Parts: sequence; C-alpha cells; structure tokens
Amino acid sequence: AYTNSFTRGVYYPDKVFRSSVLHSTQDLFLPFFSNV
Amino acid sequence: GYQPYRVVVLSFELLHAPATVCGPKKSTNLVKNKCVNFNFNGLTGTGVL
Ligand SMILES: *[C@@H]1O[C@H](CO)[C@@H](O)[C@H](O)[C@H]1NC(C)=O
Repeated sequence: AYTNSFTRGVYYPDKVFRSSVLHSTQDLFLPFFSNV
Repeated sequence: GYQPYRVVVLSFELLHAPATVCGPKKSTNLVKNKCVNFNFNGLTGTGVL
C-alpha cells in the first residue's frame, strides 16, 4: 500500500542562519517524488 | 618502546553550530554604534554594531 511523496523532507541544513540566500547544499537527504 | 601514556585527544568544531565553549578571560562589556573591532565570542571582525 505504498504512497508517493509530494513535498516532504525539507530542513535547514545546519544551525547556521542564512538570510534571503538562494543557496545550495548536498548531504544525505530525501529523494523527491518517491513513494514512502 | 611502549612506555605508558593514556592517549588524549583534541576537540574542535568548525562554526557549524551554536557557540558555547571557551576559557573565560576578562570578558569585557560591549559598546555599539561606533565602528570598532570585536573579537566577538572568538569570531572577530571590524565594522559597527
Ligand atoms: C510508488 O512506487 C511503487 C513502486 O514502483 C509503485 O508500486 C506505486 O504505484 C507508486 N505510486 C504510489 C505508491 O502512489
């Protein structure tokens, strides 16, 4: 009874705070539109 | 060539988190609104506050 993902698993990467920063990252994160 | 020491280690982290730890010196009181250098909590810089 699987179920697809739409928008989940979005977390600020660290305690640091950026501000209006169109930034990019990479680590062990959630693959998108996958089915939990 | 195996005289005894019980190994000891450094600890260190690179800004990726809250700032909490350092051996307190005089720990001055702050000023503002006048471009003066700060060694603010170990993180240093010049400019205004
Ligand atoms: C999600 O992926 C599984 C594996 O192929 C598939 O069976 C399912 O139909 C997909 N869609 C869902 C669960 O909505």
